[PDB]
Amino acid sequence: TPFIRPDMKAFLEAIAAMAGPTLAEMTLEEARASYVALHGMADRPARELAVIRNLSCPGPAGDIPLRLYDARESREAGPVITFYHGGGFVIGDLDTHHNLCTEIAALMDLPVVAVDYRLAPEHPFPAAIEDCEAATRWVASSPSELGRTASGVIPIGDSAGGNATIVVSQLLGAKPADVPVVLQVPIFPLASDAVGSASLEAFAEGFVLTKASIEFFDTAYKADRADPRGFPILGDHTAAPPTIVATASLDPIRDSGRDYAKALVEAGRDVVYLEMEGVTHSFTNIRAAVPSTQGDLERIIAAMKMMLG
Amino acid sequence: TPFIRPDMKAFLEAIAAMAGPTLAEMTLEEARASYVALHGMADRPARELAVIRNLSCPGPAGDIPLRLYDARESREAGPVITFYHGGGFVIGDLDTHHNLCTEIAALMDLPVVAVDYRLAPEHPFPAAIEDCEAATRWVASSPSELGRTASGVIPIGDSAGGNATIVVSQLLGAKPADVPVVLQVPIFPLASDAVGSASLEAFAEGFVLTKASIEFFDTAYKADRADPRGFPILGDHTAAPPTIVATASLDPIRDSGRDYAKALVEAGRDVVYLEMEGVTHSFTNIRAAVPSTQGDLERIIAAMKMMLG
Amino acid sequence: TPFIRPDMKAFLEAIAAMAGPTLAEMTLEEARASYVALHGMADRPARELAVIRNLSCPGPAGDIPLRLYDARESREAGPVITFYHGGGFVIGDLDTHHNLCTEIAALMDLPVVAVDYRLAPEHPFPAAIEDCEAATRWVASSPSELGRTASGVIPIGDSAGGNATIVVSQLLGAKPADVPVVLQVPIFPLASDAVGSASLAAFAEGFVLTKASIEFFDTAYKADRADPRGFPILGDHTAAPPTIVATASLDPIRDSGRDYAKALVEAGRDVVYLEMEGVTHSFTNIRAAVPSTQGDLERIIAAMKMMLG
Amino acid sequence: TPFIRPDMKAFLEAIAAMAGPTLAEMTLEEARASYVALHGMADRPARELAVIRNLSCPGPAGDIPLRLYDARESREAGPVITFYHGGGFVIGDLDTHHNLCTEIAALMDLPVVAVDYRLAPEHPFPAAIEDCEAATRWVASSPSELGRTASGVIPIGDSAGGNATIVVSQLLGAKPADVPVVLQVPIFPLASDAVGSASLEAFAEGFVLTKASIEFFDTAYKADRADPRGFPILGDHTAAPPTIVATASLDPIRDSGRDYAKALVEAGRDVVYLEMEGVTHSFTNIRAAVPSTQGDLERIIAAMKMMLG
Ligand SMILES: CCCCCC(=O)Oc1ccc([N+](=O)[O-])cc1
Ligand SMILES: CCCCCC(=O)Oc1ccc([N+](=O)[O-])cc1
Ligand SMILES: CCCCCC(=O)Oc1ccc([N+](=O)[O-])cc1
Ligand SMILES: CCCCCC(=O)Oc1ccc([N+](=O)[O-])cc1
Ligand SMILES: O=[N+]([O-])c1ccc(O)cc1
Ligand SMILES: O=[N+]([O-])c1ccc(O)cc1
Ligand SMILES: O=[N+]([O-])c1ccc(O)cc1
Ligand SMILES: CCCCCC(=O)O
Ligand SMILES: CCCCCC(=O)O
Ligand SMILES: CCCCCC(=O)O
Ligand SMILES: CCCCCC(=O)O
Ligand SMILES: CCCCCC(=O)O
Ligand code: NA
Repeated sequence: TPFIRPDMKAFLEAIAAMAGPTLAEMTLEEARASYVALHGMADRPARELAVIRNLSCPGPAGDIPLRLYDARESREAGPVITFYHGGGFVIGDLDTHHNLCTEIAALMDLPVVAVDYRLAPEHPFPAAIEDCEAATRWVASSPSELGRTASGVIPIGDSAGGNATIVVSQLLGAKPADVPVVLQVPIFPLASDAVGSASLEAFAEGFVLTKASIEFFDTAYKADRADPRGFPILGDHTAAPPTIVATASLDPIRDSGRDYAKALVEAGRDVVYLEMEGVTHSFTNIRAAVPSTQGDLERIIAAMKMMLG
Repeated sequence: TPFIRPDMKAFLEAIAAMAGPTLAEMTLEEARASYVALHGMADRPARELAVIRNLSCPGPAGDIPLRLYDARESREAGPVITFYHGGGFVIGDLDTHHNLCTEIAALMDLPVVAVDYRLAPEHPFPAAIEDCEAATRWVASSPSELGRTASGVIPIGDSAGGNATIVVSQLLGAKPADVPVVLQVPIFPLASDAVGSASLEAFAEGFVLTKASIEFFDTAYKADRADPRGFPILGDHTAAPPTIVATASLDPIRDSGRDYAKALVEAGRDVVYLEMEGVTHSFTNIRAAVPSTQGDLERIIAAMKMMLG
Repeated sequence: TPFIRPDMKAFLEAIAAMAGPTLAEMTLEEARASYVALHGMADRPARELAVIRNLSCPGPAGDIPLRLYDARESREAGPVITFYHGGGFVIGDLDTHHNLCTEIAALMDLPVVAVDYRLAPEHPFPAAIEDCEAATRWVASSPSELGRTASGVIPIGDSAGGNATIVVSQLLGAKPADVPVVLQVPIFPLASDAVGSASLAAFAEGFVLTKASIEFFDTAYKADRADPRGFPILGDHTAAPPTIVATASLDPIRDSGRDYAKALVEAGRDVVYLEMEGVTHSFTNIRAAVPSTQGDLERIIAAMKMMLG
Repeated sequence: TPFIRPDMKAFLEAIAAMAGPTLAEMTLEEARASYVALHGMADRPARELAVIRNLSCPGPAGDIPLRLYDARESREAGPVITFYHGGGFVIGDLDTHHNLCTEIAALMDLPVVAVDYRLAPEHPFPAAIEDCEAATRWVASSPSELGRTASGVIPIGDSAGGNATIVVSQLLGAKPADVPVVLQVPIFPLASDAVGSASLEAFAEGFVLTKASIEFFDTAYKADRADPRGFPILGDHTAAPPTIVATASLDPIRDSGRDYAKALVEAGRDVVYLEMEGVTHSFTNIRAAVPSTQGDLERIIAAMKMMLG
């Protein structure tokens, strides 16, 4: 049997005992609220920060809501973290990942701008990507309303947001923003199609993210399987920015993250590959329920500081 | 027209002006002396250290000479770096890599033990591996002659020595020493056979390490292509220790390092892959002639500190 | 302090920073290799020539290897330059001075024959002299193997080779070859014993050639202090051929070359004395690292053309 | 005993057969006239030149007559030769050395300005020197009357004029004129006191210049034996300009020129020493009676061109 940490296993066993409905058995609204409730109980509380401020920027389909997190009211020029939440491009919002954003801002002492991008099925592919790209370009322009100067941007995100991280880095690589992507941090990302992977079959059930849920998100989002904005393993890696790929050993889409890190090495790009042992998908947002996952987040933070120099 | 840093280019132009005999055209003693002279003129001078001491330990063929480097006269238990010099398993000694060892000791603030392993053609494969393994096990046993206690070992080395790094970590993985390998650092290693690789053809001449020298070393050492002690890409990667793989973009054996880091990701192991841009093989020992390579070494140092947490 | 050109000073600072061992502290083959690397890395690249050909002639110990350089594939009878490399009669070979030889051949438009004479300590005094004399007489005989008829010979050489230049001219003056010495060009020669000289004390350290190296060479070669083949200031100067003596103002053996040119004037012989200002011993072979030394060599070339008519 | 060329010997025999009187036996006017007659008969005819023009300049005791020689009516800026005739500071004028001056101007393609300096015993030491210095400074100032621009000056002169050459170079070295002395050419100069020298006794009679005449000149000129303006061997040689010293092997004051060239080498100064074999003092002005002395002058010319670049 696969190795599972004791605190992780207890979390999984409690979820199994609840025996709740699948995403397909719920309404959209019920599914989104269930995710809000999961992270609300499972994650550590928000860090206190000097700045937690709602902003917005123009997008291709209207204003894109943003949330700015900063431990400092006033700071020197530096990189700005641009964050895209997970949820399959169907669920999640600025609140489901709020506490994680405050933690990243507190531990990095950098500003974090989270993106409230358009969700499927109401707005299918490529809506989320268009919004994530637009918001990152806007931050990269050091607009007056941001209140600090960006010398570069750091795309970061979990699951679907790790997909968006890579896609944004590819889009900005092809058509630069006002400053470069200095580092990207895809966290358990979907880079290659998970269908047919060994990890998908091994961890299809019982490891937080299920095969059933992956299928539900895919049907809602309707990403074109040949489009690198849907599956960025298909993109041009030859100028990828410095990268930290974090995966989880029990993740059904673990092998997609392995595939991406291998593609970067094959292209000669600098990459840190961290595969967290004995924890699942979503470990960044269950840090109270599974206290050892705070340590996993902290390893990602230490790698980011090293790769920023 | 691959990218070459200006200071790197100037060094290559001087080597081209020199236009010496090949290694195979020299006597063995001349070939070894020419490597002493190259690193002697090209590398930064030694750091001053509290401790630089010659030791030996028992090996399968007789005593193995060693050299201990430590910035501290007295130090508590901690990891000990075990270093294996490059030179194709044919050339190099404790002096060719002395200055680099003093730099590693100074910048890491950890003890370094360099291994004066037996060389081919006089001692063919697996002599060098036997000696590197034996010395590493000896250091790992916290002998009184060392004057330090090891809580773990950190194998590190450049080119052959990077080959030896991986092989030693595999041998100690299979049959543990008294403490574990807590980190390995293969620097432009030979892991897979370079014959047939795209990098070997692209950088066969004019990039410090030549295809001719690679063939000279191979003929002397006589490693079996099917033996994982000769080509450690063939070994079992499923329990590889935390790894930093450092390569050079102009290295004929660059793709061998790429292959190894890809195999570690494929096996789910934690790895930092750094491919230094615009510099050749041997960048760790040309830090005066090509001043920008000091910064490349400092990037490896920073990755080591991060991976040691 | 003494005048030092800025590019010369930078080279001396680089040598000082390297802080290498003395020749005596190296193995003999490491000492030889350090000199290969010094010239190899500091000198300008070889000129392209129509003819660069290895050959040999008989000598008293066996065959003497030679290298012919000629900008012309075929040429009529004319003077032939016979070149003897520096290195204390201990180090140096055809390759350490190869590029300089191609430059002399190109700029003079005369053939150059360089002599691979036997070295100390393996072959002590007068081995080097026997071989240089024998090769020069052989060239002077217009052998068919050379393919260039000699109407005269031009002995030339740097440091120990400048010693050989003068000794050869004295030996051929006393027992003529088939054609005369029409010009000799001792470049920073050892003519009188440098022990006790003001220049030896003034430039004992930090000026390329060191007092320690002079002593190392003297111990290996074992020249008799009373033998004019060892110290040709002791020889008969009354029929010395037309001479160009070139010295360096920062050379510990500068005063030896001053002594020789003064003895030629005392004897009524025609001599051009050129003391290059602000450069060291070996200036003929560091023409890339210290670009201004190319002009010093060109001044010697101009004096040679004038003295040949 | 000493080597004498056949053409030189016959001229000496003809002088002996004519059996003229000594300078002491003649009247001053007769002595001066015999010198005009000697060079008029013995030297090659004047070259035809575009410019042979009398000039004058201010001096410390009145105006100094000059004669300008130039193959060109109009020329670019360049060095100007400043010539001082021989004659012991007692005899000689602008006409005694006129043909030589036309030859120097024709063969160098440079302007020559000859100085008609004050003569002893009417004007004893240091009169001649004061005028030679003033005229050279005037030329060096590129005065309108000169008709061409001087970028440097070249002092040149035979016997007493070679004395003046060296003294002028020393005085301008200590107190620069408007342009530097770029080259000096003392021709059989009096630099050190000839009294006591081996050459003076060996060639005291029968070699055109006699010990009797040397003494005659000395008594008239009354140079101070301790004054470097009388005997410039006593001056500071450490900044002497590039120098060509020409002597004659049968000259009673040959050793004086040897001494000066040796002093320049001792001081580390660049110098061409040419000792013309088998000819006497005055060889520059007997080029028809002794035809081979034209070739001697032409060697000086060739050295001058080389030393000017
Ligand atoms: C019901 C809670 C599990 C789903 C939430 C989650 O685990 O965040 C994901 C985001 C994107 C993808 N995906 O793109 O497949 C999968 C998972
Ligand atoms: C004189 C050129 C540098 C060659 C020595 C060197 O650069 O260290 C190496 C060690 C091993 C291998 N190899 O295994 O191919 C290549 C290089
Ligand atoms: C490494 C610098 C010393 C290399 C040798 C060299 O500089 O060429 C010489 C040849 C002969 C003598 N000598 O006769 O003493 C000195 C020098
Ligand atoms: C027939 C007269 C002698 C010819 C030589 C001559 O008159 O040229 C000299 C100039 C100066 C000195 N001196 O300074 O001794 C000697 C000789
Ligand atoms: O979801 N759950 O049943 C939970 C909720 C809270 C908790 O502390 C542990 C488990
Ligand atoms: O164990 N816990 O605390 C939990 C458990 C389940 C959950 O959905 C969130 C937190
Ligand atoms: O005065 N002259 O022309 C001469 C003098 C001597 C001589 O042998 C020939 C010619
Ligand atoms: C061009 C080779 C692509 C990657 C091969 C691998 O995944 O091991
Ligand atoms: C194949 C040699 C050129 C380098 C192209 C690459 O980075 O893979
Ligand atoms: C370039 C100077 C001409 C002199 C050529 C010679 O006679 O050797
Ligand atoms: C030529 C006779 C002149 C004598 C000049 C003098 O007494 O100095
Ligand atoms: C450095 C020397 C320049 C001038 C040479 C001389 O004194 O004759
Ligand atoms: Na050789």
